[PDB]
Amino acid sequence: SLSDKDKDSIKAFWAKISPKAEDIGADALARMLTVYPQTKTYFSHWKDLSPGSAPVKKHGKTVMGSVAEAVSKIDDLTNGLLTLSELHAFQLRVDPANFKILSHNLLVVLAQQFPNDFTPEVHVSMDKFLSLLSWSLSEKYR
Amino acid sequence: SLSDKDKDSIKAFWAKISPKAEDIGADALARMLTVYPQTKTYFSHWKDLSPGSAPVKKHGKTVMGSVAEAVSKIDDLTNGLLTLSELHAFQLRVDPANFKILSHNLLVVLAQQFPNDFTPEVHVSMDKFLSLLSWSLSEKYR
Amino acid sequence: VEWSTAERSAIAGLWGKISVDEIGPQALSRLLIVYPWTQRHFAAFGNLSSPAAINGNPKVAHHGKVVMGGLERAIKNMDNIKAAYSSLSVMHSEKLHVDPDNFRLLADCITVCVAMKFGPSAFTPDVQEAWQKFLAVVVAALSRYH
Amino acid sequence: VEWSTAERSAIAGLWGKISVDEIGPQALSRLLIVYPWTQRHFAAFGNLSSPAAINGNPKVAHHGKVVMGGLERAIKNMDNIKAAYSSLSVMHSEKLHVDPDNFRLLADCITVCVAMKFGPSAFTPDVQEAWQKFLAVVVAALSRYH
Ligand code: HEM
Ligand code: HEM
Ligand code: HEM
Ligand code: HEM
Repeated sequence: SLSDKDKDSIKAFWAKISPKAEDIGADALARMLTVYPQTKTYFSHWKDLSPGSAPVKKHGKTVMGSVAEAVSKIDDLTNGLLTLSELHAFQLRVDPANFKILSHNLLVVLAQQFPNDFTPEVHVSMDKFLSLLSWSLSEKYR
Repeated sequence: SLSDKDKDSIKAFWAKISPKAEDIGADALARMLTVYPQTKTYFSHWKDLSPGSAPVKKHGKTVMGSVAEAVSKIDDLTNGLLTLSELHAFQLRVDPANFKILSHNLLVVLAQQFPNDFTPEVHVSMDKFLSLLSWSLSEKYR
Repeated sequence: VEWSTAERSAIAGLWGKISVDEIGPQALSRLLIVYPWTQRHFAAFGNLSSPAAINGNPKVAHHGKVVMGGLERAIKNMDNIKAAYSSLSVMHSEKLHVDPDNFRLLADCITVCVAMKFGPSAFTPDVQEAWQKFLAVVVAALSRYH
Repeated sequence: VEWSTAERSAIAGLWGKISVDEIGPQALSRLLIVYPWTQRHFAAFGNLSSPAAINGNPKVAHHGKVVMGGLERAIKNMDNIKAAYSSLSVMHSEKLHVDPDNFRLLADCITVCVAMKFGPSAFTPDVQEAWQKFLAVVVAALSRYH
C-alpha cells in the first residue's frame, strides 16, 4: 500500500511534528479513552484513565515512540512491528477493531495541532501509513 | 499476511476445490447480488443479474480464474493482482466494503459445497488469503 | 422491520431444520478459531489455546447452544426483536463492551455452518437472503440502542 | 438516548461556532480526497478528478452545506434523532445503498475539520466526547432502520 509519495510525505511530516510526539500520544490516547470508553477495559489496571493523567502521558509517549520506530523502518514495517503484533494479539489480545479507533484519534490530534500542515493530501498519506501500521499489527492474530 | 502454513492450506484446498471453481464463482457472485443488493449497482449494465443467469455464470468463472492465478502466485500477491487493483479501485471505484461481502459469499459457497474439507482451520487460512487479496486490490485507491 | 411472507416462511423453515446442539458448538468454535481475539471475552471457558482445545472445550459447546437459544428468542419475536434483545443488548454492549463487528463475525460463522449442513438445495440464494436479513436484525438489536 | 447537560451545551457551543459554509464544503472535499471510492456516489457532481477540482466544485460545496443542514436537523431534535432522519435513512439505505461505513468516514472527516479549526483549547476531550456521541447517533439513524 505505501507508495514513494506516501513515504516522503509521511517522513517529512514526522520531522515537523514530533518535537511534539509525546503530546500527540497523550492527547490521542486520552481522547480514545474518554471518547470511546470501550477501549478503557484494556487499561483498567491503571490508576488514572483521564485526559492528562500520568499513566496516559506515560503510555502516550510509548505509543508514539513505536510509531517513530515504525516511520524509520517505513520501507520494512512488516519487520519493525511484528513483536508489537505478538504482544497485542497474544498477551493483550486487543480486538483489531480498536486499532482503527486509536489511529482516528491520532489523525484527529495531528492536525488539531498542525492544521497548518494537514492538507487532505497529507491526510491521505498519514491515513495509509496508519492502516499499514494496523495491518502489520494484525500479522500475529491468526 | 500469509504464513507458510497458510499458503499450504490454500494451495492444498485449491487442489481439492478447483474442478468446481466455475460453480463456486457462479454461486458466490449470484448470492452476493441477491443477498447484498447494494452490490447490484456495479453490474447494472448486465442483461440478467439473477442467480444462474448467463452473465452471472460467465463473470463467476472470471472471478475464480483470477483467484486461481493468485493462488499460483500466492508468494507475490501484489504482482499478480495490480492489473485488477487499477480496474476495481481506480476505474470502477468499487467500495472496499464489498470486497469483504464477496469473500464472505465465497467462504459460504466453498463450505457449502465442500463441508467435508472446510475445517475452521482451512477457513482461517482462506479468510486470510481473501483479505490479502482485498488488501492487494486496495493499492490503487489513493 | 417488515418481513414478507416469503421471508417469514424461509426463516421458520430454515430454523426448523437447525440442530441447535450441533450448529451451536460449530458456530462458536469456528468463531473462536477464525477470529481469535474473541477468545478474550471467553476467558471464563478455560483452554482455548489451539483449534483442538477450542472444540474439545465443553464450555464452548455449551455456550454455542446458548447462542442458538438467543437466536430462537428472536425467531419467536421477529416482529419486535429489538424489544426482545433489550437486556441482551445491555449485557453485550453496556457490560461486556463487545465491539459490534463481532456480532457480524459470529453471525457469519453461523451462516457458514448452516450452509455446510444444508447444501445448495436447501440453502438457496433466496433462503440466504432472508436468513441474512434475520441476522442483520439480530445484530443491530444486540448493538447499543439509541 | 440520554444527553448530559454538559453534552447539550458542549454540542450547542460547538455548533454555534461552526461556520457551515466553511466546514461543510471542507469536510465533503476531504472525504472525496481521503476516501475516493466515495466519489462514485457523487458522479452527478463534476469534476472530482483531483484535489483542486474537488475544492473548486460548486456542487461539492453546496452539498457540504446541505450535509451540515442534516446535522443542524439532528441538533434541533436531539431527543428524537432517529425519527428526524427516517427519510434520510431510506434515501441513504434503500435508494443510494451507501455502505454505512461511509457515514462513519464522513463524520470522521467532519470531526477532523472541526478539530483543525478550533485547536486544543476549544476542541477539548470532553467536547470531542459529546460531539462523537452525537455523530454516532446520527450515523446510527442514517444507517438502516430495522
Ligand atoms: C498504533 C497502535 C499501537 C501501537 C504502536 C502500540 C504500541 C504499544 C506499545 C509500544 C506498548 C508497550 C510495549 C511494552 O511494554 O514493551 C503497548 C501496550 C499496550 N497496548 Fe498498545 N499499541 C497500539 C494500539 C493499541 C490499542 C488500539 C489498544 C487497545 C485499546 C492497545 C492496548 C494496549 C494495552 C492494554 C497495552 C499494555 C499497557 C500495559 O502495560 O498495561 N494498544 N502498545
Ligand atoms: C476477490 C475479490 C474480487 C476479485 C478476484 C475480482 C476479480 C475480477 C476479475 C478478473 C475481473 C475481470 C475484469 C475485466 O477484465 O473486465 C473483474 C471485473 C469486474 N469486477 Fe471484480 N473482482 C472482485 C471483487 C469485485 C467486487 C466486490 C465488485 C463489486 C461489488 C466487483 C465489480 C466488478 C465489475 C463491475 C467488473 C466489470 C465486470 C464487467 O464489466 O464484465 N468486483 N473482477
Ligand atoms: C449472534 C449474536 C449473539 C447472540 C444471540 C448472543 C447471545 C448470548 C446469550 C443468549 C448469552 C447468555 C446471556 C444470558 O445469560 O442471558 C450470551 C452471553 C454472553 N455473550 Fe453472547 N451472543 C452473541 C454474540 C456474542 C459475541 C460476538 C460475543 C463476544 C466476542 C459474546 C460474548 C458473550 C459472553 C462473554 C457471554 C456470557 C458468557 C458466560 O456465561 O460467561 N456474544 N450471549
Ligand atoms: C453524516 C452523514 C450524512 C448526512 C447527515 C447526510 C445528509 C444528506 C442530506 C441532507 C442530503 C440532501 C437530501 C435531499 O436532497 O432531500 C443528502 C443527500 C445525498 N447523500 Fe448524504 N449525508 C450523509 C452522508 C453521506 C455519505 C457518507 C454518502 C456516501 C458517500 C452520502 C451520499 C449522498 C448523496 C449521493 C446524496 C445526493 C446528492 C444529489 O443527488 O444531489 N451521504 N445527504
